[PDB]
Amino acid sequence: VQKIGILGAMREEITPILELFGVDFEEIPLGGNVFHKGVYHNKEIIVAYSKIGKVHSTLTTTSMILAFGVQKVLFSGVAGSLVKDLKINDLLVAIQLVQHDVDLSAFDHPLGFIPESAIFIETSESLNALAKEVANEQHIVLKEGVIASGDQFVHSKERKEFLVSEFKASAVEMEGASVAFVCQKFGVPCCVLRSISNNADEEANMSFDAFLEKSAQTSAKFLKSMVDEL
Amino acid sequence: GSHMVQKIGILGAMREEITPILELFGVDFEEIPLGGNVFHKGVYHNKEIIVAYSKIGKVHSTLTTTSMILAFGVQKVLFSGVAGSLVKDLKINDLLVAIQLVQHDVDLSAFDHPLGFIPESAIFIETSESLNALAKEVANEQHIVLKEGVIASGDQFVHSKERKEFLVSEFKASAVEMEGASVAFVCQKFGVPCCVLRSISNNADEEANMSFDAFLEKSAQTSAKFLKSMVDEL
Ligand SMILES: CSC[C@H]1O[C@@H](n2cnc3c(N)ncnc32)[C@H](O)[C@@H]1O
Ligand SMILES: CSC[C@H]1O[C@@H](n2cnc3c(N)ncnc32)[C@H](O)[C@@H]1O
Repeated sequence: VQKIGILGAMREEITPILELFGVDFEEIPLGGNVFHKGVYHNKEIIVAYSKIGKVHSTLTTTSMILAFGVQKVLFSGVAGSLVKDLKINDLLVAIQLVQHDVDLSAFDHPLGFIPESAIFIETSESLNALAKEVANEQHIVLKEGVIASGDQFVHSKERKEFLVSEFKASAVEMEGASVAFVCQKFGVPCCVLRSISNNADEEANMSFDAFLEKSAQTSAKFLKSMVDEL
Repeated sequence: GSHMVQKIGILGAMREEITPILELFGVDFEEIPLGGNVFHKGVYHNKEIIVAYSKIGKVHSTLTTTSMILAFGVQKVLFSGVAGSLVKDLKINDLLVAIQLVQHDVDLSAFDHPLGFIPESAIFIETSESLNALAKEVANEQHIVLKEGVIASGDQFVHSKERKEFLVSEFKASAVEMEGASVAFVCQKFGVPCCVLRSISNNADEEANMSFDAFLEKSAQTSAKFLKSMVDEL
């Protein structure tokens, strides 16, 4: 039987996913997270929000894999735009992710890099193609790009520019790279989707609040459409 | 069940921090690969010991600790390795036990959260009072000086006056490193007692890279020797 993990960082990112799938869920508490286990179209789905940031999201991903045996992980949630052509409510699949706050430059390493790892983490080529196929099939605009993930909420042009020049990222968030990383370590196909809710600038906290619902819904509905195709 | 053979997890971040541990215990270890890590499993004084280095940084250490707990059933986690000093009385080679830890690079202040704070969590993470007390007893017994304090963890190697100043100011931390808070965090989430031990290898300032390289093996040995002394009492 197929087992799919479905992740958000915040409760508001998973509420619409629980509603849209519509089925009964069993709540299973583990490691401070609540996993919702259900059956949908023959597939077992396990849904949780990690809580914000890289440690919470690493922990939740690793639990989904080791404790619930998921064979794929789909992540949905909101992000800040780093570049002028990514506008509020746009949807983006991350083709590669980076931990933008990693700095071992004292030992001559480039920013983002840790020994025994890589700067850019890859997501699943087959699931990214599925995302593209579903967006096409539905006439949805789906952007692709690099997402930078770090443990700060980015709200300044100074940091925005650094992210774009250093890592060529298009959007910034606090969980994608860690979720993708954990899945690579365990050989689990991963897809990370984000909807834009802010421009990661002085006004980002206001915009984040005004568009959280609409942006979380946009990302949630697309994830469901992918699962309908798996 | 607490009546079963006890399983202890012992963690470092780099291979050099666990090489002396495997040697000090001196028993046969089976190597088990999982999640990009190698776990070394042995039996020592009628307890099962599971030893691994996570690789550097918060993501690597969160994943490895979650594996030790979930895949290996550890019931206590002890962490040993090296750290940078933030205070004058913590000198190269000195031992520190972390009473609390903080993720010093967490910043959601755009929403007026205090630095280090994440919604639905807390700034400071606690470790095991009983294990910390055993460390203090073991230090006394073995004659070693053992400092107690706050450890700040983040995903940057700190090597500046200005960053050390901020860590002292904001968090009153005594040392800095890249894994402790994430290990203690995962342990607290699963209800597993955790002790974080560090030996100083550098002063977290402009020459920190050179001092780190010079003292990695010696400081890792000091921390490993102390961790073994702890296990010999459990
Ligand atoms: C309340 S902290 C921000 C949350 O939304 C995502 N996010 C949205 N916009 C941004 C931004 N500008 N910088 C960092 N994270 C963001 C993050 O992944 C985190 O879960
Ligand atoms: C090589 S990156 C530094 C490694 O040693 C620890 N460490 C020692 N000194 C420091 C320092 N000054 N800043 C950050 N981490 C340090 C960290 O936990 C990490 O595994």
